[PDB]
Amino acid sequence: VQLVESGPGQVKPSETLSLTCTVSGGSISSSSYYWGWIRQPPGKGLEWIGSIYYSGSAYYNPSLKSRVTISVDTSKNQFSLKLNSVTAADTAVFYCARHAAPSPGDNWFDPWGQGTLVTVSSASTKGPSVFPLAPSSKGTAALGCLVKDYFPEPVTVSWNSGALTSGVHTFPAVLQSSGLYSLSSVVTVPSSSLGTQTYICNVNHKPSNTKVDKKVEPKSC
Amino acid sequence: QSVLTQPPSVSVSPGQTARITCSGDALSTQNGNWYQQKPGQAPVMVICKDSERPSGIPERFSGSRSGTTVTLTISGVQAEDEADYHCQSADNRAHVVFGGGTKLTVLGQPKANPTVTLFPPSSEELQANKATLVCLISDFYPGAVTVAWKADSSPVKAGVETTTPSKQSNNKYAASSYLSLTPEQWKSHRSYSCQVTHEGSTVEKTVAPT
Amino acid sequence: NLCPFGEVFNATRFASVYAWNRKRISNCVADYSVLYNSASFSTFKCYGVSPTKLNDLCFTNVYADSFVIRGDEVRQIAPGQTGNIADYNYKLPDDFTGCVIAWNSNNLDSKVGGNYNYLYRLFRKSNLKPFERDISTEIYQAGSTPCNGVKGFNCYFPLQSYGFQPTYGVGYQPYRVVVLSFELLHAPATVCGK
Repeated sequence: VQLVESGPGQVKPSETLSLTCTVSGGSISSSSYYWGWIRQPPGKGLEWIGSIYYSGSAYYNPSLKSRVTISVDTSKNQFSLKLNSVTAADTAVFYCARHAAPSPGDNWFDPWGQGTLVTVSSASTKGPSVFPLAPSSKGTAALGCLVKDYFPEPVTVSWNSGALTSGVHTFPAVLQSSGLYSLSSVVTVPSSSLGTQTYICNVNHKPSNTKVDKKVEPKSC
Repeated sequence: QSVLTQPPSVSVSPGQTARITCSGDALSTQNGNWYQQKPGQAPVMVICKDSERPSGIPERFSGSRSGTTVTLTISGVQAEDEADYHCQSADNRAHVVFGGGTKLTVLGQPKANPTVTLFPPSSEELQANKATLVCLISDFYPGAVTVAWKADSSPVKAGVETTTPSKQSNNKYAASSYLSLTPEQWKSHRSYSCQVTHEGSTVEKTVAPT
Repeated sequence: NLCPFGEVFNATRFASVYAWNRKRISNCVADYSVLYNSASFSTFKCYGVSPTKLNDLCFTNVYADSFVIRGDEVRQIAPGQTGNIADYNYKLPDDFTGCVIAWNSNNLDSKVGGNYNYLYRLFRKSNLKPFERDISTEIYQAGSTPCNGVKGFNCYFPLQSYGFQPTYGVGYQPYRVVVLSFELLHAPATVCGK
């Protein structure tokens, strides 16, 4: 038995998200199995959405109950999913699995589907704001640059025009609920060089022709 | 309503036996089910009816039940196993729920504690009427961390965005967590704290508006 | 005129087994041809009287008891049985004279997500006596512990829900049971078969 997801991969905020799962290894019209939807945000835990039966009745999460509804189609051997008023906390990969309920507490998902990623973002192309992360006044110290509110991936960061490579760590980016990414890059240097060496981060965002060179100096209290 | 609780990280050396627990008031009237999920892959069912093996599951996996706590036991843990493992159940009101997820790591390289750096909002960001706290976590092995935010000494939950642990150059892992504040909230409390927990250990950094 | 068997067998909703219904049938002509001649009945066992012989006897009162249990519990609706249903919800006498009829009602009594309307008495101190109906909802006490209607320790709710769902095994699916009791009382013959 195989389950395949179908639907648009982008949904703007506060909209209805439609997804249709198509199975091809048995029959949805069987009187022994449910058909559910499960999601998980990137790098988060799993969350069951709702399970539907070949009739029509279904049950959903308490949280996602008002803005959720599930349909089925035995003729096309497929069930669908509708999520009204989609905020950006809904950015997740949506799986459709097969649900078995033998006794009163026995409830598992036997074969899963590979799942589609739908990313909710009114995120138009946007250049990043670059802010210095000054080294703290309190043998080594860390300084960096905050690369904030850009879309889409990616951005490149170098230090002193690539002349400084030792001690540099550019972290992977977060996906905020604004639909915009944010990323940080830091370089660890000896504390004795904070007053004798210049540190400048070079941020490139090709989709927006953005290029910012931001000098990082210790913060003045 | 209920919540299934399981630890986020378990480390074992090759050949040893890993044990993942999952508990909740739900597990009274409820069974448990175990799924293994590899990176970029659909979850795979491993345990039926708390303690049973399907066909494609090798005998090295075993499940046990103890009151309000079920235990997934993998014997002879090999490299073929490293993944995220999930428990699941479904109460009287028909509420089908998952746990948070446990990342198994086969300790090849020794356990590495995370190095935590916490940045305050720059003076420039404040002048744009925004405030972002930057907490950066790196050089930890296994690659599973949990991050708690604090205002003075009170938990903060809104406006928290955290990356997944990602493998970096030296086969350790890295991650980052961001707190978005208004400059009023930043200047209201005396300090904010970033609390990183890695395998029972906890590292905390703190910054103040000066 | 005829006896209203249709009102019991073709009723849109049955009672929970702990509060099983009883329909008293009197002053009418009954036909037990149609009953044994259906094919939707998965259990049809008669005790003390043949089902084809009922069209020839006269009884004073015919009692029709109806309720809902799951499939595995159908075996307990018989004389001299034990179990949660036979001891705490519906007990038949050891010399029971009548027929027991049951059919799979999964199409009617189970809901997606669980039909929690059908209940059964899980706890009781002593066994029900024949044809006893306990509808109490008092909090069962096992000992002597303060609680005050709060489901705590040694203070739990005596009834329990089936939660019939359609994907259940037939042993846990709802079964509608009609118990026909033939009371040949010493009196004027009110219910004869024809």
